[PDB]
Amino acid sequence: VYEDQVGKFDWRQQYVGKVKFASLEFSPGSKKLVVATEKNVIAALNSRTGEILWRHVDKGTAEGAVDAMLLHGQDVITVSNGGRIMRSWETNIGGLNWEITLDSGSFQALGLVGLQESVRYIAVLKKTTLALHHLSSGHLKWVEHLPESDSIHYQMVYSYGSGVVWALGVVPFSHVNIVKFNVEDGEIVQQVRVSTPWLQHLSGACGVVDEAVLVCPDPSSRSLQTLALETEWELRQIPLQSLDLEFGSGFQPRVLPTQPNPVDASRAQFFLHLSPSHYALLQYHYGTLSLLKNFPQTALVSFATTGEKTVAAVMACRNSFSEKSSSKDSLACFNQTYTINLYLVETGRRLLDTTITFSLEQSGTRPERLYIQVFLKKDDSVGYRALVQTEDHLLLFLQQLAGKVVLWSREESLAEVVCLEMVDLPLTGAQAELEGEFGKKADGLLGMFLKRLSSQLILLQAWTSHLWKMFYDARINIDTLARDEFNLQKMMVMVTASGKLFGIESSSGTILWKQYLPNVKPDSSFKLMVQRTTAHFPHPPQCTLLVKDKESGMSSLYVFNPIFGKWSQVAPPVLKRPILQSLLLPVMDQDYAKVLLLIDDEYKVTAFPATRNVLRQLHELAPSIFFYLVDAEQGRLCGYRLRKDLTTELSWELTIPPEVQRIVKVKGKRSSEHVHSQGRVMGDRSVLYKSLNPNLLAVVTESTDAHHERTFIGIFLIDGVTGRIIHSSVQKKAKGPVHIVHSENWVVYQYWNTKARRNEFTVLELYEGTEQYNATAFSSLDRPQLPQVLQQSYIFPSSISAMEATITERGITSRHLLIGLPSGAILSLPKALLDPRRPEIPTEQSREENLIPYSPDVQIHAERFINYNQTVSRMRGIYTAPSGLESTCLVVAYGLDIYQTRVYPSKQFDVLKDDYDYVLISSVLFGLVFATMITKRLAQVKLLNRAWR
Amino acid sequence: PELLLDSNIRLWVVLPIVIITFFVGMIRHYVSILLQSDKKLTQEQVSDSQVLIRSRVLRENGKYIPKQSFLTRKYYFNNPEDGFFKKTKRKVMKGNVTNVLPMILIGGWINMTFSGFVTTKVPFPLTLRFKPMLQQGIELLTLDASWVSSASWYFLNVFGLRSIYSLILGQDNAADQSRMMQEQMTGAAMAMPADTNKAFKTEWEALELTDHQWALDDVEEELMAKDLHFEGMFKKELQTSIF
Ligand SMILES: *[C@@H]1O[C@H](CO)[C@@H](O[C@@H]2O[C@H](CO)[C@@H](O[C@@H]3O[C@H](CO)[C@@H](O)[C@H](O)[C@@H]3O)[C@H](O)[C@H]2NC(C)=O)[C@H](O)[C@H]1NC(C)=O
Ligand SMILES: *[C@@H]1O[C@H](CO)[C@@H](O[C@@H]2O[C@H](CO)[C@@H](O[C@@H]3O[C@H](CO)[C@@H](O)[C@H](O)[C@@H]3O)[C@H](O)[C@H]2NC(C)=O)[C@H](O)[C@H]1NC(C)=O
Repeated sequence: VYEDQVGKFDWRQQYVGKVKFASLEFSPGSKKLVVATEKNVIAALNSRTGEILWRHVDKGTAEGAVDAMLLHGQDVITVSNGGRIMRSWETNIGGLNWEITLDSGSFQALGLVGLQESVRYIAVLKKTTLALHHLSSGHLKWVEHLPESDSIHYQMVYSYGSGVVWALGVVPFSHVNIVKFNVEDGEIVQQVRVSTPWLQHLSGACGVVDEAVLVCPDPSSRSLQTLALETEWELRQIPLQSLDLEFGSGFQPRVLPTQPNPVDASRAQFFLHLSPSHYALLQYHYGTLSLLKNFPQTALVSFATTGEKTVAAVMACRNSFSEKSSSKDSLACFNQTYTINLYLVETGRRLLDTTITFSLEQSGTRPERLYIQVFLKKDDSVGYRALVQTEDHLLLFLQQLAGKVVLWSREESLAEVVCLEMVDLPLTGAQAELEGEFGKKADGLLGMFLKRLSSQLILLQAWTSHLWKMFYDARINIDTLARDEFNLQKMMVMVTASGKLFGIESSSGTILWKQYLPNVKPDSSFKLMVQRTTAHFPHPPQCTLLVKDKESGMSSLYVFNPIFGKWSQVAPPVLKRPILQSLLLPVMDQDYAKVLLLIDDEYKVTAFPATRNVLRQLHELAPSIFFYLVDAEQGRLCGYRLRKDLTTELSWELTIPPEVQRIVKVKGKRSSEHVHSQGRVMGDRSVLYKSLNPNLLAVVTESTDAHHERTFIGIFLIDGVTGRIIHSSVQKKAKGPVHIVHSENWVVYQYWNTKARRNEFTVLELYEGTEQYNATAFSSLDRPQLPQVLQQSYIFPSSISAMEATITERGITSRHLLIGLPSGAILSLPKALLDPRRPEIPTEQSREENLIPYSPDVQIHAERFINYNQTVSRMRGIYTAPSGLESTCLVVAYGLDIYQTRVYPSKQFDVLKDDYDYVLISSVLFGLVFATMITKRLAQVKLLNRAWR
Repeated sequence: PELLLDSNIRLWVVLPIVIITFFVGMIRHYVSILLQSDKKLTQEQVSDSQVLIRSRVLRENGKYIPKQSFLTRKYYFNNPEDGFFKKTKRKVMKGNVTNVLPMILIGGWINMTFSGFVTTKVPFPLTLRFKPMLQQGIELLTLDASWVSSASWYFLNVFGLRSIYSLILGQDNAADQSRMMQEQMTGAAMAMPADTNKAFKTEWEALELTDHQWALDDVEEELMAKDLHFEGMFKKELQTSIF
């Protein structure tokens, strides 16, 4: 069935991290475009279409980061981690050309050195160790130590085609040393010692220009150093009197030097960064400096070369422009419009054909990085492509001249997803009309009869129009966004750690709306909640979003719409310390909206929907709401409760020693979960009642010390209402990542054993006795009983990166467990197999009712593979949403990519079977009528003949 | 009420199954009428059949008979000297109402075609021991037994229209000339078995066991009475004219 339905109602979108080191080489350039990111993924995009050709994922916890990347004519060289392992890739095809193991140093700089004709060695300089490797094969022969390395920082290694390798060493505040080696064999020729008290940093700053000319700017005395390392003896100071000497007070000037690797020589042109935004092209021949094209604004610049000519792209904030403190705005129609122009490097000419203009939609984003790919064509035409990078995470490509400036846009801000949710559509026009027509407050019999007659007349008119439409036939999705019989299309909201809100549709997968937050720093906590649903007409849907910072400690709350995107005009102020925690109140008031209250550091409750009836209901409940807070570094599990109006009081307190145990994860019970059967059958016919607790939290603690044998893994089952541990289970040889999933009454937690290299699977279940309690109103104040706890162990040969359970509205179908694998395939397995009621020896009644003999061996069947072809490189998490029919759950797996499907718990029992031939049924139905009509006359004539004869 | 079902499954299952069972019943009835064949009849068997009918009407209606003629008839039938019954002597798979096999076959084919289906739920609360009866193709243990499959739907459908079939059909009584022939045919079809001797002896002894009670002697009841019906009757005969 899966091979028949390949891509009917499923879709996957592949994404890439933020562009860090991208190259726009490949003079042939069919479609090749290399991108290496800051998430240890290296991809190849296509210039024409934009799809992924080949992509590689290695790491992403703390290691494998890309430091530098070089590009040859056909091959790419890159360094991962921090200077330990290096590997080279290809671009025509994709795979590894060669690999090399480095030494134990601190990666600082790399370069290409060419003996006489072309590059054959790559120079890699570490903090103290220096080496050179080959480019075709992998061999290390050139490696040696420099004279002084302790109080010396080596950066910006420059190489020449003559055959001399130069190394620059600048200390924080003392002296500077330039050292030189040969290429044939490591031999120190001579060392140059230059005194510079105003030279602090050299990592990003000074460059090499002309033929081994060192240039260093300074705003202290506002002057330039130029020195010759090839010849001459000492430095020479250039005061700046021919140029407009304007250096920013608190800004260290930057140089932009260019030197093509294939060409042995270098150029004598470079840009100087002044102030926030002040670029200028200056040329230095021997001692005299020529300045031209004094760029006034010039937000961004880029260099490029294709042959013997060099081009510089200048990107300005033009279009009626009006410049603010730091941002730029155009006051004509669209605002935030930028232009890109080309300029000569030798001279200062400006191309008349080159003029790119483009504007953005969102406000706040400003260009950060930009590349240029200029290629010669025809005889008197220059074409180039610019890749402007958006401020947060977004890629954009522009064409020289065409109908639309924007060719392809790829959203790189949808990789890291923090919180996610799904909401439904408002209504349907005919359905809403029927709902409004039925609405009656107080009327008589005559009024209802008249309303029924009017509805019947409307239905008749609609039927007549429909009949007319079929008789005639016989002869923007945002605007409609309608529902249907089975609500499978839902509007999902994605929140990024960067601070961008995304809205995608479950059916197509096209971006409907995208909004940007003012300012969001890393390590920020997000939480999205839905207060007002879409089923009710009278006020627009309300969606609440809490965000808080970790370093500074501010908390803000936003009220936006998940359907359109525009935020409402209701927003509460936040004061005192950052908001601690919040819960969603099931009770509804005002119109049809629920109540949300939050806790501050002062231990006070703050209500978002300030309403007299809200406060009246809250005061009526009063001792009905409890609060448990869990701390990791403090190791204190203390509880509070509301008293009378608004006040915090301690009720139950728990402390755990941090040195022995450490909190890892805490899971609870989902608010939207209904149980169909409250008991189970047993051997003969006797019933067995379960133990369902709506208020119960499970905490997971791990050992602080890590040893081969000494490992402590345990789980505590506590009630958040009253401090009381139900069951506390402890392991003895468990360590590593621990995953816990909570459900109706069974807990599924996985671990890894150090003694025997394996992953053990423990399933815990709570069961009551044969007799039931009150069973009319549940409360944790009463019920002084201890439920039975059942444990079993299995073997799972995988890592279990992600884990979830399929949750339905009513809960009449099966309960499948979805588990992700490092491969990317997601496997769903039934809870029946992992049942605690698994007798060891096969007994009569157990095998008679419904049971399989217990055996600790679980094999991964290839048939139970939801992911047939589409795989997820990194499985951060999966979200399961209950559909509306009965047995359908929408599963969306997020992470490096996005993928959505529908999972079937137990085949299908709600929709017609696909293989239902209507020809046979219709033929039989017509044949029965034909046969009865045939045999009627036969019976009549038989009766008549018998009567006559 | 739960388990929201499609509107396009009710139009392709319920109406088809209803029409199928209705017209299958009609086909069975009309084919049974067609396959009915007459039985050969010998004049002798008709003769003793009518003799038996005569003895039966003598037994039933014998009160309104002169006593002398009654004993004359009884002697003629008995006649210990010769007797007509005594001398006149002659010489001497498991298909059982096949209607269950066709309905079973039709239900089996209907269930085979529809593997996993939910036709309709029954309001009547049913136990969980009938779940293997009803679903037979659905893998659900938490579901109630109310939701039945197409097999039980058709099984209840065949009995639902059992009394409806007789509403459209009925009995016939015409062909006065052929009525007598029908009576002879059915009566001799009763008298098919070849046990003439024992039947004759049984009738011979039964006829002796009958007594005689002349119902004509009770004439005095009518003489002392009132004749008023004969003028309310006579008043309603006058208005009608002559065509
Ligand atoms: C099982 O739990 C339910 C819910 O807690 C119990 O029903 C409730 O029982 C209380 C105490 O009998 C009832 O309170 C009554 O309030 C009236 C005034 O409203 C007062 O006059 C009475 O003296 C009594 O205090 C409460 O109404 C009742 N609720 C319902 C919905 O019936 C039930 O008794 C428990 N059963 C067992 C066996 O524990
Ligand atoms: C996993 O994905 C690959 C693609 O990357 C699948 O290979 C391609 O599969 C499609 C169908 O899924 C083939 O398309 C077929 O094309 C023929 C005409 O050539 C057409 O008549 C068919 O109706 C169908 O559209 C495509 O040829 C095929 N490509 C290759 C190189 O084999 C692969 O089958 C997928 N794995 C599965 C389905 O297990």
